[PDB]
Amino acid sequence: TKLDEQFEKYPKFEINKVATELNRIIAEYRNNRITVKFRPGDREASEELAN
Amino acid sequence: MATVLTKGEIVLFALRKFAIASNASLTDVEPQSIEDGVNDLEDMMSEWMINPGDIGYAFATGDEQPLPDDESGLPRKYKHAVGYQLLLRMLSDYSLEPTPQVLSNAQRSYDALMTDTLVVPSMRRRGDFPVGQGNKYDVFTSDRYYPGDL
Repeated sequence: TKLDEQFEKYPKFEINKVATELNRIIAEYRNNRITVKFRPGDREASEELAN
Repeated sequence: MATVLTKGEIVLFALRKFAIASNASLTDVEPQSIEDGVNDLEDMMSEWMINPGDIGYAFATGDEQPLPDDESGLPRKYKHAVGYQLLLRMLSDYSLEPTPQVLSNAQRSYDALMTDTLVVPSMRRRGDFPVGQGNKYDVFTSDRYYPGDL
């Protein structure tokens, strides 16, 4: 507001409290990362193929 | 302004409002009561530069003397307030006391004058008070913490 011919602005404090659970979730994945597997089948040579 | 208030018109108003010199009570008017009234008005206006504050009165430049024909410089919206205050101050010259209705009128006019010169100074922030991260003191503005001075 003007406040006697000035432009003082409202104080806007920021206390970030929504990031803790997000960090917990991200740490959960970075601990156990998981990737592709390529399971074999029922055949004479599928084991070596999967390897 | 509309018709321009002179210093003599204000004292004539005060003299008329208590039936001392007017054409609609009995008769008559005196020349010394005019100089006394104008000097009283000048001293009142000098004093009013403190409590009610300046309202635009035009003082005499250099010594000379006020004179009733000089232009007062006041807006016409103030003449009742000024006249009633002057009448209250100069009643005791003639050994008279005001009636309650006159006091009520004087108070109402004074209140109207007071309403038109308010300020309400609207105190500011201090100077050691932080300004939050929410308004980006680094890039958009500068100087985290309010100036609180100027």
